[PDB]
Amino acid sequence: TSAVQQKLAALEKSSGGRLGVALIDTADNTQVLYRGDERFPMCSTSKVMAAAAVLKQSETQKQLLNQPVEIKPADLVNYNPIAEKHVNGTMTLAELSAAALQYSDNTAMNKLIAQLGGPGGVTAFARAIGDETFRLDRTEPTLNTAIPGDPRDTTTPRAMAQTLRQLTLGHALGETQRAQLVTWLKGNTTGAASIRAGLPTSWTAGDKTGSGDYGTTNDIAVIWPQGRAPLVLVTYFTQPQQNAESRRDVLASAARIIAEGL
Ligand SMILES: O=C1c2ccccc2C(=O)N1CCc1nnn[nH]1
Repeated sequence: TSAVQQKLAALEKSSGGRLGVALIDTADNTQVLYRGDERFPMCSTSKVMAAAAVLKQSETQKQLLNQPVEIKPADLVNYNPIAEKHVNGTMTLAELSAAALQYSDNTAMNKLIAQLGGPGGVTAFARAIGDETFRLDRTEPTLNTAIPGDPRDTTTPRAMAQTLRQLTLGHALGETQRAQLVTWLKGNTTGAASIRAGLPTSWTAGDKTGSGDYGTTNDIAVIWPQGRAPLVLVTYFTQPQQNAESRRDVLASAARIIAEGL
């Protein structure tokens, strides 16, 4: 047990919930894990895997991101800030990917999942890039039920950090596609209160947040510290009661502990 792990344990104890953290520092490829091999509900952090899977498809179909997808009134789910503007029309796969990643649009995610042949198609892509832990079982919104002990729609912090590293900094995607994913993540609108709130302001980052029942509050980030090689950081958090409040501040606190420990 490390000093950073003990600080994370104290944060967890004061939070009332269960915290999972995985850091990869690409300066030396070392890792800091806290409950790194425990499963957590991914919620909208799973949108990264779906968008990446569509990017991979686009490597053999140059025009795929320009392909239209019909948005019908019946398609709208519980959080559709972009898709609601386009009902009875179409959005391209690029537009859907940007909406899913940067606005956390749940209808957009469902269209990505459908383009991959269902939740299992997203899982298949995870396996193809070496992630043997990730599982997507359901569509939006039920993938956010986040029931304690339920393996559906879960991963571990260790696995998600590795995957995010391979996707954004490694060679899981072609260069153009990797750059597009990074561009999308860096343009996220939802992240200022989560991991990035705990980082020095001079640093830059891209991230994808998630939230669900059981006060589940998540964030996954690729981070460029000032004068340092990039980091990948996953912070997952979930609580014992179904109607628990979101705790983005806990993710910010975890990130600050990690940053102060470098
Ligand atoms: O922001 C929400 C939200 C609020 C209330 C109920 C359900 C949802 C919901 O699904 N999303 C989008 C998903 C999300 N992304 N980052 N945190 N939550």
